[PDB]
Amino acid sequence: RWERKDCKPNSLPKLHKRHVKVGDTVKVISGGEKGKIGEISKIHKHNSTVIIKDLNFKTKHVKSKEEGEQGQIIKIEAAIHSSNVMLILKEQEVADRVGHKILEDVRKVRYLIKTGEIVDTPDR
Amino acid sequence: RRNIGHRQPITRIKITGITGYEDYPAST
Amino acid sequence: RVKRGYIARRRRKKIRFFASSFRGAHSRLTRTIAQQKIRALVSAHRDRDRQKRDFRRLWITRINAAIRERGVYYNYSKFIHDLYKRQLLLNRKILAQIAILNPNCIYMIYNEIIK
Amino acid sequence: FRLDNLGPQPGSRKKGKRKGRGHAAGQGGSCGFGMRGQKSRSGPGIMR
Amino acid sequence: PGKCDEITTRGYSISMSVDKARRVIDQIRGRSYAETLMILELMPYRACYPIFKLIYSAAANASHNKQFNKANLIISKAEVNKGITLKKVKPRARGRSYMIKRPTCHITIVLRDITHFDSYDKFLESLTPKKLIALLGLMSTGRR
Amino acid sequence: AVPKKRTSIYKKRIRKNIWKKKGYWAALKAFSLAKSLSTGNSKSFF
Amino acid sequence: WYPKSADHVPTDKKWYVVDATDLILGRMASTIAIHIRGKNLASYTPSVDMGAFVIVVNADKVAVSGKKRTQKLYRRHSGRPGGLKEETFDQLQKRIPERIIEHAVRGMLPKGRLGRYLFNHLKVYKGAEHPHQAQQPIDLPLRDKRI
Amino acid sequence: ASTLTRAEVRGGGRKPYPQKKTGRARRGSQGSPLRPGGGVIFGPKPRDWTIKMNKKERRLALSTAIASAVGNSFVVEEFAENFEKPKTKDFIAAMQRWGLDPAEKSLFFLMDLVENVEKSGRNIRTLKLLTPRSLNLFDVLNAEKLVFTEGTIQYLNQRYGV
RNA sequence: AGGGUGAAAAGAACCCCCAUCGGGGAGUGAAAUAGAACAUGAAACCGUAAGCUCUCAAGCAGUGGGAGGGGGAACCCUGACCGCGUGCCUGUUGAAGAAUGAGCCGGCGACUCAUAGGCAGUGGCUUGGUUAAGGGAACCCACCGGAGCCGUAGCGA
RNA sequence: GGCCAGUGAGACGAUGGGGGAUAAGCUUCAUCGUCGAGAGGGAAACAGCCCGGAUCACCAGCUAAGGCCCCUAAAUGACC
RNA sequence: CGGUAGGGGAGCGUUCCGUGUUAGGGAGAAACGCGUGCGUGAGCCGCGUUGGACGAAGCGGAAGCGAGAAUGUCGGCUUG
Repeated sequence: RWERKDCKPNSLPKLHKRHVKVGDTVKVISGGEKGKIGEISKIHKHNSTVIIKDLNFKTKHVKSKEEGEQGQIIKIEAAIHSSNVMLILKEQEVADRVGHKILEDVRKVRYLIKTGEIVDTPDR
Repeated sequence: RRNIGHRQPITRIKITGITGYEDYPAST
Repeated sequence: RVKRGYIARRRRKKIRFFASSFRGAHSRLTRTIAQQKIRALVSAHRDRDRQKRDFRRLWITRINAAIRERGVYYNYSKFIHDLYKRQLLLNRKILAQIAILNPNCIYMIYNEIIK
Repeated sequence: FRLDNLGPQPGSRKKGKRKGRGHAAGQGGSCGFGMRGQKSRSGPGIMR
Repeated sequence: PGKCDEITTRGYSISMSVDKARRVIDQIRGRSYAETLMILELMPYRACYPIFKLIYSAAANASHNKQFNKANLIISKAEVNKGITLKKVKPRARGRSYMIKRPTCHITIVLRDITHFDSYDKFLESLTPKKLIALLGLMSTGRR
Repeated sequence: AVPKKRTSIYKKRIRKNIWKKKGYWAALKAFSLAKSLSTGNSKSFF
Repeated sequence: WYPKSADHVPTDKKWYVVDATDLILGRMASTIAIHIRGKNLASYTPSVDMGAFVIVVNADKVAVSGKKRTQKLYRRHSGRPGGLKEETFDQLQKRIPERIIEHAVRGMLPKGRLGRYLFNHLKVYKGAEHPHQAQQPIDLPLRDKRI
Repeated sequence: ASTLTRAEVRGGGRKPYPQKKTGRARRGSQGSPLRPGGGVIFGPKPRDWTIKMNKKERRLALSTAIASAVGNSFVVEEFAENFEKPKTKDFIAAMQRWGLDPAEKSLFFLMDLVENVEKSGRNIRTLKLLTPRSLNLFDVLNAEKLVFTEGTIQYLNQRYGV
């Protein structure tokens, strides 16, 4: 599996860099389940893999206890690549491409290019 | 050694009938 | 600038297929499949020219018996005194062929020759 | 005169014979060097 | 396809020579399950025990998995095949060394229960051809 | 002492067949012992 | 077109008879083995057994010219050394007579698988009567002025 | 395109075992070409090919190429360009209204090559601007759609006569 | 020396044979006769099933003729019997040779490049031909670069 | 003449010879044949003897050297 | 129009490049085979499968370019 370990500049794995951010409200662009909104929950930033909730349906199986008792099946939602997610706001319910601005203060934030909404929103 | 082949250009004739065998029959 | 090949496998599957029903290692074991191939072609020659020669032989003996069937001393020898003296354009040892299919006809031939 | 259309005149170039590839080529095996002798052996050879 | 008249029970690389497992496996080909059972139980062959465990895990694997009997249940083909073989270097006098191999069997047994439509007479009635295909589940020396 | 040449597949199949078959004959004996050991009067197998 | 090939012939082959009472050995055996092969048949074919059974009778009284009758020797050699067995034609014709002719034709006709198979088509008897009335054997034609 | 011979490969030069007294071939190093460990016979090493082609002939290859492409609907021809704020839209639209646009490799060139066309000619992959300094036999040898300007038509005519 | 399940472990919940090795269902996946000694999978080699056939045989084992039979209903399989046929390479005046070599299968493995002299084919130029080093907005290069070489006069130490 | 090869101990048969023992399938030279480098038929098998020279196809015919009782083709054909 | 050593003529094929991010291609690229289709031949067209991703033809170019022979050599397998 060595062919796919995290890549290492001198003791560290390169982190790539992705437009998507945690808590983002995304539409799946193309792969598979095309066109389905979601809330990302967990970004694996080295692979650009992003699990958005309640979409991807993986039917796994788990040996629960030490005597073979239980072991009832769990249904986990697994990864989807980052280039397959655009942004949506409920108001401008529409996919878009990200952007940037320097607003009147110092700070610098997202700006959906096809609309006027702001991706960054409040700090929290 | 010589790998060589050969197609003899044959002609497939069909025969319709026979004629003029009446003269000098030697059949007996 | 490696240039490795696979053209052997076809070079050699082809032979591997021409040597089928060769009943031994002569049908499996490539490095002898080759020389076998060679030797089948060779015997194809010799058996072909020898087949011309061989079918003459067979008709000479067959016509020869049909003629000797006359109980008097005739021959395939003397039948040809008498079959060329009387001009018959070479029934081509294929009077040896009717001699077994239309025997009455060959007795007609034979009587016209005797005259 | 497209790149595909252009061709060189006949006899302009002759493919170099490769010695030793096959008997059919005719230079195969000995390669016309005959059997044995100083000439056959690889090396600088006898001085002219 | 055998159409469920077959239950393959493939084998692991059971750690014994192929050819000896082949003398017993050749022994048991065609006989119904009961016989080969009571034989392999008492056979004086080492390669007989793992074959046994296999068979019984094929009957039992064909009674609740499919649902069959055992009395009308024969051993159809029961083939062996070689498998991965390991290589040891055992040394020997005057400094020579010899590979001693280490073979593995690879058995697939195809039991066969009996399912029969049942035909009363030989005469043929070129009718119900579409149905006929269903009817001719299994025939010997069929023609036309 | 050293063989000249490998044998064919033909011959070898013959002898391996004799080996295995030599195993064939020695089953029906065990099958008789079985078909008799199915409960019956006998003085053997305590 | 295609030469005819001997297509299946089983029985009803002609049985012949030769009373060999003073008929010299060689010449007779040539005209026996020419009816053993079938070279008297437009159906002749070397590879198939188109021949015809025959029956030699009075196999004790075959003649041989010259001084043969004490000269010609039939030798059977055992495989081991010293096994050579000098044996003169007079001792055989006295002792086991049918083996004489059984050699003569067995040399005449083509040894092989086929020759070996045909040699059965010669039935040799030392008495004066032959137990075969199979095809009511018609006496054998001899085209040889010298016998 | 390089490679290593029996002499560079790292394998050693120890006769692996004595000449005679062993029943085995006469192997003489484990760095040999026959053994599949390395040592290539007559591999490729960097050769530096170059083909001096007589100038007065090379010229004539150009003159032939050009002189063959013209007069059969394969030479449109202009006189100038005035582009400001170079923008690859007016230019491609120029090709459209102009001759044959279709982005089908349309070799295309000019004289003195003002930057503000160089700078909007690169985006389009099919056609590449040329100058006498940059003239090549290859790309003017599509005879497909090659353009000129009057500076090139007379500069060209000037370079080659009859 | 040892590389390549899958797009995602979703790497196999549950059941049965069960020393928990290995299996058959169920389930996942587009596919797991892709299931973890897993991606295409050749040949040697090991089996299995079906079609025809060998136990008075004789043969570098094929070939031309083809009896008998089986196949889908004239072409392909097998072959009764006849005839002809003294492996292949190296190498020799001369080998089937009882001279060499090779266990078989698959791969790797041999007149190559650099520069120069000579000759031929092809092309450019010519009352001359050519430039080399070097420059050229990289490297290739349009253009430049005539120093140099070859053809122009021989004989003679 | 140009550009380029391979070859450099041949073998036997016929003839004229040397050496040998008018011994060798010996050796050595001179003039030719076949093999070498060449198949096919006769010679049982059988490079160097005889006819003969292989572009291929033909389930056509005439012959050469040699042959016609059987194995194998063709008269166990004539007369001295 | 036999042909070894050997010389000359005409060709096929393989990996890669120019014409290309070509024509064609997840209704499916190559290894296996049916076609005595086709060729004097090296080989070429078609034809199929669980898998299944690339890549012709034509006119050209280059070669780590064509294998049963090295007591070759690396791996897998047999015989005894």
